[PDB]
Amino acid sequence: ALLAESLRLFEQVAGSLTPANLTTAVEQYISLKYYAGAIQLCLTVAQQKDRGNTALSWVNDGKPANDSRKKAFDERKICYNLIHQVLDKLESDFAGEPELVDGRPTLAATKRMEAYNVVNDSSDEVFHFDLYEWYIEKGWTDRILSIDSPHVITYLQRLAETDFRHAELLCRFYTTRSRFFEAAQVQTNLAKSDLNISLKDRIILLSRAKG
Amino acid sequence: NPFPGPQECMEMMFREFGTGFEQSNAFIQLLTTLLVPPEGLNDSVPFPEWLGSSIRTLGIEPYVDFVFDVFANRTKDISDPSQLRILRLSCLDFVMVCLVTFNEDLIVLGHESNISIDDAMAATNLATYVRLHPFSRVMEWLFNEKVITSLINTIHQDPISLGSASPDSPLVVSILRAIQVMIKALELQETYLHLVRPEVLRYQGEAGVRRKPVANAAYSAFEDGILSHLSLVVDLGKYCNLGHAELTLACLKLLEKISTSSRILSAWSPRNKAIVQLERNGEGETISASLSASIMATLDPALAASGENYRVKLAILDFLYACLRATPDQPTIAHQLLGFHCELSKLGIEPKGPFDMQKSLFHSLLNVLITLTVSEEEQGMRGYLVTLKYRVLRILQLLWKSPLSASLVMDELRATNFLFHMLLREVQIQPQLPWDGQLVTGCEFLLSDASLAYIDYLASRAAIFEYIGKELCSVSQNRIPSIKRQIFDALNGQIFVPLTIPSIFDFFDFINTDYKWEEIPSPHFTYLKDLDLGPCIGVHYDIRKAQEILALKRKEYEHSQLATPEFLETVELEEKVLIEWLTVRNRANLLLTARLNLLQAWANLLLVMIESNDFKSTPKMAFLLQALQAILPTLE
Amino acid sequence: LSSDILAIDQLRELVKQDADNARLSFKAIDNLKLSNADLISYFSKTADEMEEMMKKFEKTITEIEAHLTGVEAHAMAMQNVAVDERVYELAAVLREFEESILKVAGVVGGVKEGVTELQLRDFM
Amino acid sequence: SNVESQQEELTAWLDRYERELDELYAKQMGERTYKLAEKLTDQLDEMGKDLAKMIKEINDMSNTLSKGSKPDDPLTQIVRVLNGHLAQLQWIDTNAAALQAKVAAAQK
Amino acid sequence: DAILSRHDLDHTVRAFNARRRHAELSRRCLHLAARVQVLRNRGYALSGDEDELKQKLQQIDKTLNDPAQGSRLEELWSRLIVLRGYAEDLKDQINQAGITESDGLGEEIEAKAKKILEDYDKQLQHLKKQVEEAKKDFEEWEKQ
Amino acid sequence: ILPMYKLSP
Amino acid sequence: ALFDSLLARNKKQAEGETALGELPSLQLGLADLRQRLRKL
Repeated sequence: ALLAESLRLFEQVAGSLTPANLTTAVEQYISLKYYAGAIQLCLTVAQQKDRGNTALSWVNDGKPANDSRKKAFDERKICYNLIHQVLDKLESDFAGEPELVDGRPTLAATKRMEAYNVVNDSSDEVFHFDLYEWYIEKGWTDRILSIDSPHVITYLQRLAETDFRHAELLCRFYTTRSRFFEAAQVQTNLAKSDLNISLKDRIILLSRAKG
Repeated sequence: NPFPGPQECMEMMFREFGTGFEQSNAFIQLLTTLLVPPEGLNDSVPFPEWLGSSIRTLGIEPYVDFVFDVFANRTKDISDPSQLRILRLSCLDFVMVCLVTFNEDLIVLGHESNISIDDAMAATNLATYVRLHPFSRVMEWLFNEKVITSLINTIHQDPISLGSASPDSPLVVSILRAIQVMIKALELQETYLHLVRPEVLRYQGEAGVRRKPVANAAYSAFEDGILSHLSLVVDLGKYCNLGHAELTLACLKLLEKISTSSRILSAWSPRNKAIVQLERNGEGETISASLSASIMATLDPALAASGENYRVKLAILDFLYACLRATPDQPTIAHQLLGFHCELSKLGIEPKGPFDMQKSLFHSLLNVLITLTVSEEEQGMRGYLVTLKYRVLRILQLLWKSPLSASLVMDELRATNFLFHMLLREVQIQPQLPWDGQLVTGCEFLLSDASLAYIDYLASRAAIFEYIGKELCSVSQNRIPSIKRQIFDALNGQIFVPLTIPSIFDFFDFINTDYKWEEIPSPHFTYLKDLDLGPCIGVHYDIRKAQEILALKRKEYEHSQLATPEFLETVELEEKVLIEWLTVRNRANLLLTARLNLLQAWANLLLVMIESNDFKSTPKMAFLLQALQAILPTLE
Repeated sequence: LSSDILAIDQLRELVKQDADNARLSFKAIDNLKLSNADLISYFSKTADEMEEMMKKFEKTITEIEAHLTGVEAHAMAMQNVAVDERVYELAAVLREFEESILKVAGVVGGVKEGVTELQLRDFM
Repeated sequence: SNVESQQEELTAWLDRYERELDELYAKQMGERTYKLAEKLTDQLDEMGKDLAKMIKEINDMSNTLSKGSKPDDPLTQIVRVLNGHLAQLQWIDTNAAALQAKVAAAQK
Repeated sequence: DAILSRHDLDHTVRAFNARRRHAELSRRCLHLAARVQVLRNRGYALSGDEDELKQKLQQIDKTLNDPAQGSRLEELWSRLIVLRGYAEDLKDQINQAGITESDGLGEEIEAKAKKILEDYDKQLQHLKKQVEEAKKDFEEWEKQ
Repeated sequence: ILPMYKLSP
Repeated sequence: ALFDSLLARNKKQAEGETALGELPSLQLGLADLRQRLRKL
């Protein structure tokens, strides 16, 4: 009742919380294992700093440098970096612990699912992109694949166009889901590309595409 | 300060220079000459941007305003007709020099990408250009009733004067200039009403400008002010019997544009007014007779593309095509000109009329078509003959598909053995016969203009096959073997009047994969390879969509400052190769769709022939085996 | 006469709105001698009406362009060339109008039946 | 005659109002935007008129060019009437299409 | 003949005349309806919905008062006069085929075409009225 | 009626 | 006199006037008209 009412109070002044306070809030939420909630505050503070969604119109146009919309992305990221901060202590506290006693899930495993539902269901896709970019930097490959959101497909598709090693995942994404044609469709269209890819790799691509 | 405020002294001097005709014409000519830029007849409007900035004046507008006021009001104080004609010609030349100096594509691209993509720096330049250029004021004046009244009064003259006048007479030149101004106005009215009026209104609302309106709000378009004149079309049609190539082409283009509009035909046919206006003293009959006498005039083999007669013929054909394609269900002036009795939602033929005696425009077209030979020796398979016959066949197809003018046309065609003449005029195609002295296997063939003639010939063959199939189906359903025997004989390769002709299987020479129209040699393209044709693309790849992209890429590379001077020629030659690549792809797509249509028409004809055939099968087994042998490689 | 009916019908509703608009103006003055928020709709209405009349002007203009561009070609052929052939055109037109009418008729019938469907579904 | 006399009462009264108008002026003696609005609304009428003139002239030139030795003939007649029919048929088609579209709304 | 004489002359003129009189009186009506909104409403407190009115007015006025839009007509007129002169010249040149034209046109098929036209007109009128009814009958259902 | 339309080469 | 009235109506049609909307429509015919019909 205290943490749920604190969350109500924070979301009201979301369009006006200072990064120093928002941090102190998330720091305390983690001490009280209130993972999923703290993530929801940072996501809410993001939207209320930029209601018109300029960080979208900024990234959608693709890296307009020297721009006033840098504020939107930078302020939104202060919250996003805190979401990343929560998700780290989430695994740390429940490190290597199993998601069940026989029959019953742990409450540790519950706070895990509660946390990753806030993340995967959000409608802020600029947050999803910054989240997928950060998952790679941590080597959490199999995490990106499991996500069923359609914001991951746009990220991987837009990155496959100029990065061979990202088009690799999009092909892995489709093949774990058994959309085999869609993978060969990319592997072939990638071997025919204008990208800097060795011939012996293009032999692998076409050999996987043929399969 | 001619030695009293300036706003008053200027108008006093203008009015003083308005009395008479000599000084007025001289001032008009001086202004017209001054409006010409020093580089000759695009930016840097030919006048200083600070013209009249000191005094509270709108710049160069007063001049055009006074010229229009004069031309509209003081045209009645000129007794000498020659002086009035000269003044009207000078005013029309001034208007044309003012209009031709307006940028259309520039303003379009500006309003499209300048503020939305480009920065806001150049926006001020385009704004100043649109605000200072007198095009807006001319367009505003064009919506006045005085101007159109003076124009239609100048164009409405007795025929005896034009007949006895000389080709260099000022009346003909003035009429030509007026028709050209009307054409330019009809072309630029949309661009004006779209990208001039709102900007000028916003500027007048923001800043302080004192201007007097001279336009009529009721006239939402230029057609509203001219739809009230019925004698205009009559005069335009009567002026076709003068022989002047330029004037005839101008009148034909004007009539075509009028027939292409919508408000004019909605006001005329909401009974009708044009059909009764052209049937007052037999104007349609004389117009049709003049058109027939004109199209029958031969052409100059040497001046193929320069023969004024061929140009007039093509203009008339385009006019008829545009008039028949627009609103085919409801009759139009084309049906009356062809020799039909245009009735409300019904047509008919009158006894002893021009169309009943087989002497009309349609019969003249049939004659000039059946008496046309395309097979030549010095060059062989000419191009302009192909274009003429293609236009004629398109007009015939438009007339046939229309159910309101289908039965009578088919009857008149089958009553004269048109299919027989067409078959006799057919010619076989082979990879040896060159097109205009150029061979087909040559790589330049796809880049040359022979592709247009080839597509036209394919479409002509397809239309002929479709007509033959339709006539065969009609004769079969009519259960009359009187004509079936002749049809089969023509298909068997014999004619009993015996004259022999190539069978249908002989014309099956257009399916050839040796040319490899699908395969295309792809150059290396070490650079610009990533530039795709996404925004280019009805398969029609626009060249400007890729031109802008490659220009932006070249600018970025130059800004990178890495061997920009040396590698510029590489990008230039890559662009010169990409443009021809796009043109070749477009031509290949056109040829492929033409071949597809021709094959579909041939298959439909063959199906209609096989199905409706009561003749024995053991004699036709030879043709069956021949068709099987011919299709075997096609399927393989 | 039947064509003359629609003429008066137009003239009827025209004088009637001009009767009211000229009446709404006097009641304002008769009120003064011894509605300002009302005429605003009227002026804005005239504006809204004219706003399309301008579009009509643009349309007709564009048509005129598109038409004269054809006139040019017609004359351009007529100069280049320099009875029985055109008689075929008339027939080719009429036989095509028959078809066009027969085409439209289907649309009309479809609409009418489509309306009676709803009419039926109403009291059914 | 009714429509013709309605243009007599509603004219005499329009003239009658001018007295109360001059009275209002007399009262006030002891705007430009509307005057701009009227001329603005009025200016396009001239454009319509001129456009009409243009169209008429175009018709004249086309008709006279196509045929000019018998303007009382039955060809231009068929042309005109047949154009009328075309226009009317177009109207029918379009409006019918509109009504057809209007039915899709009831198909909820 | 009496009915046609009445219509073709006595009534047409009064119709047209009455229509023009309406237009004139509409202008006068708006003029008065305009001055009413001037003299009485000259209390300087004229605002509120006025902004929207002058906004629309400014938009349309700006759209009209454009160089290009105004220029297009002027260009068109001359562009027409060109074809006028050209056509008149080419017409005077080919002003010989008169007998071929008059006799070529005068025929018999014309009579039949007229008949077919009348039939078309009838069919068209019927269709038009049918659609009209289809509309009028639908706007009823639109309420229920 | 057919003076020249005949197929008489 | 029917077709005559059709002409007369279609004649008065394409000739003005000041009717606040209905301007005279340009007549086509034959060639352009067939295509204009087909484009329906």
